[PDB]
Amino acid sequence: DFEHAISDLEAHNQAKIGVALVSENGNLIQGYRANERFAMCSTFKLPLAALVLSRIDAGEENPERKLHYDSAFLEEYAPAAKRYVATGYMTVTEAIQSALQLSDNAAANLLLKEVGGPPLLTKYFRSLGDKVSRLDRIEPTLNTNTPGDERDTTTPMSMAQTVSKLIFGDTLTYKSKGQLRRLLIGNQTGDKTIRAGLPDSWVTGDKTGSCANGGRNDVAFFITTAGKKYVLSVYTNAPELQGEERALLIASVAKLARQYVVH
Ligand SMILES: *C(=O)[C@](NC(=O)[C@H](C(=O)O)c1ccc(O)cc1)(OC)[C@@H]1N=C(C(=O)O)C(=C)CO1
Ligand code: NA
Repeated sequence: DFEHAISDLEAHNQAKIGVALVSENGNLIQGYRANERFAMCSTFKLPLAALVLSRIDAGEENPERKLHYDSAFLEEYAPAAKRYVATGYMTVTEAIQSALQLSDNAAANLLLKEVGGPPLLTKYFRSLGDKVSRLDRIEPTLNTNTPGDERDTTTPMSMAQTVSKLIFGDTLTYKSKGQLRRLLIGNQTGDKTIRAGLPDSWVTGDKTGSCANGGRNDVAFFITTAGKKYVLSVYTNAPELQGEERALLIASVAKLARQYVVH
């Protein structure tokens, strides 16, 4: 049974694991600590991108608008922004790509600025019927992952449901939805996490994150060979494991959850 299997992973690895597998319409299929709070860390970038795209859908933003910045805007982890800084800008489109596929923190901060900041991301979550997820800080302080702290948190179920809405629901235009899906499929940081626990024949897109205090997270959508559509969130705090082992833990959790998909 699922509860036993995750419980053992937790004991053997000295780790805290939260999981939610939801259907295309957002119903919970299987979960473990599904309603408990975990820090989003980079996983917030997925709904951040969707907010930007929905502003584009509304004619409130242009995908080729230039977002200007200088060296003082850079962060420790900003590999695309470090590349473009001499030109003085990244387009909205380049920023969306970079934030999602490379987890670039300067790109993410540019997009937070464009959308009106953490409160307006929080308002977006509420507009989607997510009454739990919230953003309070920007990069890189949003990743502190202090025990008990509610700032910059979600729950496995709330994020899974939110992502199911963005990817499979009709909040976004067909155009924007397709762009978001394809960017996530092409994520460069998720090859050893949830996707590693799923059959290679399934279509998979995802957004990963790492936090202080050993946080390591992934949320993925997938489409099986039978065309059935799911979202899986996996949020972990495993301070006693090494880096690659945190990834293997997530992939092991995905391989367990996968058994609750029909086919
Ligand atoms: C998002 O999770 C990620 N990390 C951070 O924003 C944060 C920081 O830049 O201080 C951080 C970095 C390294 C850590 O070990 C812990 C926290 O965004 C840059 C980044 N995202 C990843 C991802 O797969 O998406 C990473 C592997 C590294 O964390
Ligand atoms: Na795979």
